[PDB]
Amino acid sequence: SSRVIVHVDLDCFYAQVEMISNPELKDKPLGVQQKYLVVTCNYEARKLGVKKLMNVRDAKEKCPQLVLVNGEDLTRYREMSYKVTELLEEFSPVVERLGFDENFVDLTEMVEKRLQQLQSDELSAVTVSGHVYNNQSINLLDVLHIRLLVGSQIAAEMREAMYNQLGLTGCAGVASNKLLAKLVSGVFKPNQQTVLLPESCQHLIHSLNHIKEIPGIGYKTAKCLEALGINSVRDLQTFSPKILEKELGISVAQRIQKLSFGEDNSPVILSGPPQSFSEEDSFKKCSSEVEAKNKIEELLASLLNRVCQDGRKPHTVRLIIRRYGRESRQCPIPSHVIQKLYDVMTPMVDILMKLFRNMVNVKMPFHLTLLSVCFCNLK
DNA sequence: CTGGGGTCCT
DNA sequence: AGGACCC
Ligand SMILES: Nc1ccn([C@H]2C[C@H](O)[C@@H](COP(=O)(O)NP(=O)(O)OP(=O)(O)O)O2)c(=O)n1
Ligand SMILES: [Mn+2]
Ligand SMILES: [Mn+2]
Ligand SMILES: [Mn+2]
Repeated sequence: SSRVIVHVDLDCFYAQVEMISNPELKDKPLGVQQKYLVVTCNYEARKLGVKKLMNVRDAKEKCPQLVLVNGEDLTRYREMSYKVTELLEEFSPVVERLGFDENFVDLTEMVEKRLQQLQSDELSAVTVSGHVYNNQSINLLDVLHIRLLVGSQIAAEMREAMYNQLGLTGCAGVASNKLLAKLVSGVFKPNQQTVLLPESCQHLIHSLNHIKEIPGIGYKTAKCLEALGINSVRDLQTFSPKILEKELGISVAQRIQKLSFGEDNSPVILSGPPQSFSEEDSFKKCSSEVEAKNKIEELLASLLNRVCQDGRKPHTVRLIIRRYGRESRQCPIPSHVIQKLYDVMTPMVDILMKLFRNMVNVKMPFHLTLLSVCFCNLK
């Protein structure tokens, strides 16, 4: 029943891409800016006190010589993201993406194949690659330890191929489920890997200082838990199941409590091709609808290129706005438009404008801060 | 001085 | 259509 899972997370991903493009940025402290947000920075900048998701002005205040590069266009990072996923799919076909810079891979089948090839003399020769969490002792007669060590070897080969083939460094964690692999992948950063033997699971889980650090417990759930006197992992572990269900629902309650024990039965799912393609534009003000129409047309031009590139056709379109708290309207895409994928621009513009005005009233003044377009329902 | 994306559930 | 979650 026991699995071997790996989780790979990339070092300062966006910054890493920018440093690959312009090597002049390699040794200077580097931040990647999106409007007023330094969304990540390289490790030289983190030495100087820059943190991820800092304000531009807090960033330059803590580090005035910070070099900033614009990262509002995700094209190059998206390309790199999928190159990493495809490389990992060479190892095992079933690879789960999380965001742009993280992948899970279920190594179980691979581990077993490698050990079936091994003879009894060399089971004694199996060595860890990288760090062992909590420097736990390895017991070579424990088959779980052996399997996780082989998993750590496969993780090292993976990171070495990402570097040799794509020039990318990242951290990996090897553990027995997705949650533990993802928690352990970050223990030694950057560009290192860690493996978690079962006896250390509780240690890893209690090393966290608040429940929001558990993937699956977000802003709102954390708030509700804090209103219940639950702040530590052990608080959640020892809390009443029944009160928890009543407060958050049965699924949320049971899942997050199991998580608080380090238990996670969820499988590694094949992410495959994207389920949707969207673009966003943020701004201080949009009040003229011919302006709004310009913004929109700008968005769609790029999305039409990308949709064409993938070679599938979307069967739904959505328009999203935020007023001076987000709202959307969607509709199907007419079949002749779909088959045309010819001037597909103009019809799509008219459709999206009709949705626009369904949501906002021009006859009245309006203040719009975010305008976004999503193409989903691909086939 | 709070981006620009994604997933699945309800 | 919105909401929760992830990065
Ligand atoms: N809220 C967020 C989180 C991440 N990102 C982008 C920028 C990051 O470089 C990239 C990966 O996210 P991340 O792993 O959380 N941080 P990053 O990889 O930059 O640094 P590490 O701490 O992982 O080395 O996604 C974002 O644009 N908005
Ligand atoms: Mn990440
Ligand atoms: Mn990362
Ligand atoms: Mn969380």
